[PDB]
Amino acid sequence: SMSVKKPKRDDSKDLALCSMILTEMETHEDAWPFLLPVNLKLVPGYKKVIKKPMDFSTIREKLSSGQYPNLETFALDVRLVFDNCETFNEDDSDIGRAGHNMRKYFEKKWTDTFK
Repeated sequence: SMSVKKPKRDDSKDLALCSMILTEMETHEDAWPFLLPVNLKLVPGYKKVIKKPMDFSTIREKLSSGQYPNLETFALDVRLVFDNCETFNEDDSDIGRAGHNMRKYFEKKWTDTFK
């Protein structure tokens, strides 16, 4: 509360460490469904159904331009990529499986880096 603060966690490396995680996600072999925004002209149903589209290139641009206030807003966009994927894709599809694999990969890096 006012004039009463928990000890200051060092957040000065967060930006660099989120960039590294994002590099590792970008270079994973199962990243291909997620690298670029879904083409809303060419994929019937996507625009109406997926209310907040997100992809790795969009996260990379947000990251690079100071649009994440803190590391949690960064994790929320990564998870949005996978949540969208589960919303639109059957679990038993190449893209559905890609999404589950990438989410697992992400969540391990996230825990090992920050928890």
